[PDB]
Parts: sequence; C-alpha cells; structure tokens
Amino acid sequence: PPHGELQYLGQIQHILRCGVRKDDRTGTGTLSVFGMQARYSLRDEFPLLTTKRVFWKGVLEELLWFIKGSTNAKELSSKGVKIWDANGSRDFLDSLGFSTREEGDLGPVYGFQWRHFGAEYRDMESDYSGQGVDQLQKVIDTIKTNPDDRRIIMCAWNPRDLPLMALPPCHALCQFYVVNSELSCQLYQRSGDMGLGVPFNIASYALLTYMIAHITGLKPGDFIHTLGDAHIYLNHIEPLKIQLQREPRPFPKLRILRKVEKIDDFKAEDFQIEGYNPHPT
Amino acid sequence: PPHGELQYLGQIQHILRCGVRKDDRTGTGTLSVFGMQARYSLRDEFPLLTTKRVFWKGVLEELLWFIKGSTNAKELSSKGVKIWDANGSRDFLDSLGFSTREEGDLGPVYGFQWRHFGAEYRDMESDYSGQGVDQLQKVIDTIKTNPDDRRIIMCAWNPRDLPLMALPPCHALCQFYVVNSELSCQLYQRSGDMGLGVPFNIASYALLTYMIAHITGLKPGDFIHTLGDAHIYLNHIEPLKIQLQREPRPFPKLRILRKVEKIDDFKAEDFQIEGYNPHPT
Ligand SMILES: O=c1ccn([C@H]2C[C@H](O)[C@@H](COP(=O)(O)O)O2)c(=O)[nH]1
Repeated sequence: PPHGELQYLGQIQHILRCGVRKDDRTGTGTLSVFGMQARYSLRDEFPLLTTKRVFWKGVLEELLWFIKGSTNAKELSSKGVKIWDANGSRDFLDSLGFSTREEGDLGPVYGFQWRHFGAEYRDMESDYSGQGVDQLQKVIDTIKTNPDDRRIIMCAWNPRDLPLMALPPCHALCQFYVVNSELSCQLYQRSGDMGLGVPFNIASYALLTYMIAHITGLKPGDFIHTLGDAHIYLNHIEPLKIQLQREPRPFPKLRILRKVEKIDDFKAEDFQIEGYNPHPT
Repeated sequence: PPHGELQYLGQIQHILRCGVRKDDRTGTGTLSVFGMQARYSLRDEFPLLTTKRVFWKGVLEELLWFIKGSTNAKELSSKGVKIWDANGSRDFLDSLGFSTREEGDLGPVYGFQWRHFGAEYRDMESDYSGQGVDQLQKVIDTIKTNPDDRRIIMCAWNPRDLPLMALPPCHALCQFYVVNSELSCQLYQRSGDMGLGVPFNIASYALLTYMIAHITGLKPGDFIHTLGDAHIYLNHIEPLKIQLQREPRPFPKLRILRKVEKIDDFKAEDFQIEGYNPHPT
C-alpha cells in the first residue's frame, strides 16, 4: 500500500503535465485542470500532508468555529487563527456595500449555512436558534437512524445568501456515506490552490469526519476529495517541483482523548495529533 | 486515443470487483462504491453510450422541460416521456402527505430550483416570474462576461425545499469551467444507478453543456461526471456482464441545426444525433 499523500502529489504532477494557463480574478496567471479526485484513507491515520507543514491549529479551531455557527471572525481571531480576519475588516466591508456591518461580520458564511440554512441573516450576533435547517445535526441524525441513506448531504452553497457573503464558499457541499460500520466523506471544492488550500482543506473535512464518526459510534472510512478548478500559481511552479521530489513521511494519527456525545461539545483540547513529522520549508 | 465509453464500462467493472453489499430505501440490495469520477470529451463527439441504447428522446425532452422551469410531470408526459409521471400520481402524492397538491405537481424540483432558487413555492401553476435566483441564466451571463470565474455554479440542492419535493434531486450541483474558448462542466451526482441512470445522466448534462456552449459562442470541452454512492443493483449484475463484453461503437455527434439566441427558445427539432449506432437491446 503506497502512502496516501502520493495521490495529492500526483495531482500536482498532473497539473504541470496537462494543465493550461488560466487567469484568476486579479489577472494573475495560474496552471489548472478541471475536475480531479483523490481518496484518502482515514483508517488508523490522518491525512495531514507531510511534504509541507499544515497549519493544524487553524484547521481545528476554524472547524470548531463553523460548528458553533459563528459568523464573527473576531471569535476565530481570539483563538490565534486570523485566516478570516481580512474579510472582517472595517474598510473591507465598506467596499462590498456593507458599511452597516461591524468589524467581524462575515455574513451568512459556512457556520450560518451549516446550522441555519435558509434563515434570514442579519447580524453576526442575532438569534438564529430554531431558524433554518441545521444540516450538521441532521446529517448526524441521519447517520444513526438511516445509514444506508444516500442524502447525507451538507450544502453551503446558498445562491440567495451569496451577495451577502464576504466571498462565496470554496466547499460547495459534502456528502457522507455509511457501510460496514465505516464512515466515508466526499467533499466538493469548486476551486483549490493545490499548494496552499487543498492541504488545509483535506485536514478540515478529514477531522470533521473523525468527529461525526466518534459521535455516531463509527470507524472513519475514506475521505474523497473532489475538485472543480484545481490550480497552481504560475510563480510557484518551481518551489512545487522541489516539493514534488520529497518523500512522504508516514501519516500522523489523530486521537480524541475523552469521549464526546454531541458535536457542539467538542473542544480544542479533545484532540491531539501524534507523529506529525513534516518536511521543513 | 481510446474510446470514451471505456470510462463508464471500467467503473462498472470496478464496482463489481470492489463494490460492497449495501441496501437502499427499499432494502433491495446492491454492490456499492463511494467516490467515483469519469471524464468525457465533448470535442467532435457526443458521449451517448453505445454498449446499450439510451432514451435520447427522454433526455432531450426532459432538459427542455427543466429549462422551461416546469414542475408538472404532465408536461414531460405529454411528449412521450412519462419517467416523471410515477412520482406525480394521486397516490404517490398522498403517500408523501400532499393531499392538497393536485396530480402532476412534482413540487419544487429541478426546473424550479434552476430558475427560481429560493422563491417560496406555491404550486406548479403559480407565477414565479421575477422570483428566486435564475441560476441557469446567471451562469450563462457569467460565462459571457467573466469566463475565468470559478464560481459558475448551478445548485439544485435546497435543504429548505427538500420536504416539499416528490424526491430529493440526484444531481446535487454542477459547475462550469471555461478555458481556451472551450466550455466544460462537472456534475456532482449523490446517487447513481450504473445500469439505467448514469448513462442517461451522462447524456442529459453533456447536452446541457452543448446548449450553453452554443449560446455563449464557446466550443464543447469536457464533461466530468462525479459520483457519490455509485451502485449496481444485485439483479442487474448479469445483464451487465454481457454488456461488458460488447465492443463500444464510436460516439455520435450532436448537431444543432439552427442558430439559437437564448436558452429558452430551444426545440427538440433543433437537434440531431448523427450516426448514432447503438447495440442490440
Ligand atoms: O480553504 C480554502 C481557503 C482558500 N482557498 C482559496 C485558494 C484559491 O486561490 C482561492 C480561489 O478563490 P476564488 O477565485 O474561486 O473565489 O480559494 C481554498 O481553496 N480553500
């Protein structure tokens, strides 16, 4: 059995060999292919890429952030993770036409869509309990009562809420599958920077699976990663080629110290990555 | 280059050699695999499976039916296509708790989610003009002014309307990609019947790509079919083994004999499947 990270590196290799130049919103040139898929096993190991360090703290904290349904970047920032603070900037909002929102109000982003889909958004601190659909809980509920179900889906794509979001979601929708008391999850990313995003993303949805598996008495199965626009920045082509020569160190293991029963009851301390020996850069 | 149909056949061979036993809502039973993806070229050919005839008449009519925005099964019925009549009977409706809903009203399904996403659904006779988000037209629009856009998406999965639907959409969402004048599309299908279903879908969406290509002045590129729960029904196991031995016939070529302006003014007469040579059924 070949190391799982080989699929990821292979996808990069494929972008180079078969990709074409495609400009991004800012006009910057990239190399991309449309439609890709990788399967990462979650059995006795976590797919936290080793050919380059992954910002785990960001991964773990941000997820917990989505689970709380938070749409205030400040709440995530106070944890040491600033990856969302940019979009919560005062002047940033004004240019988007949200001069009325306070600093931190990201809009109906991931958190909101996950637990209040369809609800009427307003303030990053309004009451939404009872409003909209709680896809997350519903997904968990379905895993238990009807594991054969083929509708275990959590969609963050809300055409209606798009104009109110700081930026459209990258993770359009994810699906969960149950068979032989094993939990698998496929994720649909409409776009992914193979060098910066994808690795962070793989972790996120792999971690989420572990959680829901743990809460539902199941064993993590596979994490399928489906991409829409798989790209690489043209200027990063050289560094990437160097990375593509690194040999993947065996994947780390994820351990949940205490036992949890509800999803919202997970805390940063509950987890711990062991044996993460990534390459320096 | 090899015959594109091999992608499909290959996936069936895989599902047979690795698909694990799994049941459905009816508890029927089928071999299943979670997470599959196939690429189909749309260049100077149309992926209309040849190792087994496809209900083209049905595909073409059903699509126009979606575009129209119709949610009445009687519409597709009155064409020689009753595939949606079953879920629109006086019995099936009551079964689901829609005594009020009159025969035919399939609820807020594809046509609705495609031209009026979000709009509060009343009934198949209500006027939804100027309501919800016209995803279809918006996609067309973006492809024309900003082809590099990585958000070109058409999502038919609306958690808020799922309960009001005669059945959850098998085609969660689709994303369009444009590069080098070539238009490509990817479909996310949560559940797929390899026997009679996937072949039909591969066609439905390939056609959608061609149509949108024509009105945007782009040439057909690739159609990436991504499956979630890919399965082969236990009984279909035999009928398929024979098909796997049938040599694939060169894919036909769609022909749009007429210059169509907008997506709405399209007709079944406008198309022609040239040299389509299936296999004995
Ligand atoms: O978790 C993340 C966070 C950010 N991005 C970034 C990488 C791409 O450069 C960017 C593209 O954004 P759009 O141009 O598609 O809006 O998304 C991800 O893919 N995944």
